[PDB]
Amino acid sequence: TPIESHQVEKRKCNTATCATQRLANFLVHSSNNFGAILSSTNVGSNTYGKRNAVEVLKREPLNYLPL
Repeated sequence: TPIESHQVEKRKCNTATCATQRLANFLVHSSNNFGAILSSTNVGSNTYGKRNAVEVLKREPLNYLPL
């Protein structure tokens, strides 16, 4: 196959790809806020108990046994 040309034509940040990388940087930058906010989940948003995943698992052993 022929070598790719060195022609480039960038464009304004209109594609979701641009934001995709923008939010990624903000994530590691807002870590403190994330932990601090989640820590106060007791405010009422504590209905995300991940430990429940294991509770239901044992409750439904079928998922483990052949279907």
